[PDB]
Amino acid sequence: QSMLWVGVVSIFPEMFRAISDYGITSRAVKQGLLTLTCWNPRVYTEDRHQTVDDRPFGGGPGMVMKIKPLEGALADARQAAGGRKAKVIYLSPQGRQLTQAGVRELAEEEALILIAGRYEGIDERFIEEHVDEEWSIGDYVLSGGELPAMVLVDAVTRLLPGALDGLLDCPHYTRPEVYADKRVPEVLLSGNHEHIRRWRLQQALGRTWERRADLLDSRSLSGEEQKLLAEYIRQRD
Amino acid sequence: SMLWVGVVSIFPEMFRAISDYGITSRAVKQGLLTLTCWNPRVYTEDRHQTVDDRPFGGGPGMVMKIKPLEGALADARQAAGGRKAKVIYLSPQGRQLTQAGVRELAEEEALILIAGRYEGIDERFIEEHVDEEWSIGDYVLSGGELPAMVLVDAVTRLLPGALEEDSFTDGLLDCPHYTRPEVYADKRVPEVLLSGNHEHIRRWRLQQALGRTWERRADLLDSRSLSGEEQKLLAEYIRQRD
Ligand SMILES: NC1CCN(Cc2ccc(CNC(=O)c3csc4nc[nH]c(=O)c34)cc2)CC1
Ligand SMILES: C[S@@+](CC[C@H](N)C(=O)[O-])C[C@H]1O[C@@H](n2cnc3c(N)ncnc32)[C@H](O)[C@@H]1O
Repeated sequence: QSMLWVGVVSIFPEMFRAISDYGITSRAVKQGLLTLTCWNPRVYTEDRHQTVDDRPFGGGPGMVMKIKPLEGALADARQAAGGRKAKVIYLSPQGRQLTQAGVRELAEEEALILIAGRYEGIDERFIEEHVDEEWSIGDYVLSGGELPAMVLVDAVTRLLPGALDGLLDCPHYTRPEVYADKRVPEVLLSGNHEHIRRWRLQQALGRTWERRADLLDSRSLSGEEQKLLAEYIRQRD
Repeated sequence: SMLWVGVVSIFPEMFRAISDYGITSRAVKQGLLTLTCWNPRVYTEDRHQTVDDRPFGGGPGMVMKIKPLEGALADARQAAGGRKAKVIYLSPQGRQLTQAGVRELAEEEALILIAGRYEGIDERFIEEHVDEEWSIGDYVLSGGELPAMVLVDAVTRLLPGALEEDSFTDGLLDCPHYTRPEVYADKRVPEVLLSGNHEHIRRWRLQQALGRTWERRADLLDSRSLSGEEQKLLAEYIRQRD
């Protein structure tokens, strides 16, 4: 069957058409590399207008997603995963910050159940009991976990065999050779494979040093890379 | 509308994820947000051209051409009218998005977002037209559509009438939340939330926020220092945690 099974618990399963119908995620679903399923907590409640949230204990603004509707959707999702070891992830701004290293780790799992919260969040007792890991996509607050869950699925899907450094990328250029007073660097126009590979690596090193030096501190630079970086720095105005 | 957003993307219909659901949908209905899309594929030189061409100097993948991006941008700039529109390219090379950045972006009257695919756009388009480059985090995605939506959602939350004290607001993670029932499967709601006054609840919530930030995101504490009262609440959380 599929290389990676993903079950999403969300009150907006339709939002997930952004990944089921587009790009590498759509391709992986078609190619059978990825199985994507949704589980609306709104169908694991017992009322006419379908409610998932209740007021927070201790007062304050907003509402909190109840334990029962989430436990419903989770149990159903766990059953459909079958004999796969499924890691339960809650998407949250309190979680561990997602990075490419984390993406690689998540890509090694055979099944993921992603919980997309809404409102002020979900009842802490649901988290303590059922959530294996909490993950954040960045230091900003969103209205729900759906876009984060999709960002996670997209990043992980890229790493699946058949779907498709610690440095920023080099600039890219395409047709035409000259466009409104701006011209393409000559090394890409007629240079050799080593001339282009050295220029691209130097531009990548240079751009990382300018904008994301923290990425260089973590990284291990070779003698050749130290020379290309030094050169980029002393040759710019 | 309070905020006008134009998105430049080869997949405008992916944006139904924000135009039809959640707070972004409500803001579009309430007229607080205007959301429009601009497909570069309809701005090619001729209908037989793709948006992308092969990269100069070889290597894997394709690169989005300047000409379609420029047509989509000029058209979006015209529809923005008399609004000062900030041009944003969503990119993993950009400035990392944070709640502080979202607040700054929320003060703009118009935004024009540029979303490219996995192989990137021509540097000359960026140099010439892009006002700001923003990344949503240190991970690699297949395109800028999900990042552009993450940005619109974060900014929309700050619009008056769309929904002030949550995670990264004051440099702290949030406290845990609890709802009905009082006891669920051998687990009970903290007593202070059932029987405490407003000051008891405030100190407990602040203490939980400080302890959770100290446990998971101590970097946030380094930036945002701690007052005397907060140091005492945190010292107490640490010694009583287990
Ligand atoms: N063959 C090369 C491999 C690296 N590529 C760099 C690159 C360019 C664009 C993307 C697509 N990502 C985004 O558009 C994006 C936009 S915002 C964002 N934030 C975090 N991560 C992201 O990937 C993004 C991914 C990688 C260029 C082609
Ligand atoms: C308004 S937020 C709740 C934020 C609140 N400060 C809390 O206690 O987590 C609603 C939901 O969106 C998701 N979410 C918000 N920002 C996120 C982020 N940066 N990363 C991951 N998920 C996020 C979570 O699933 C969260 O339950």
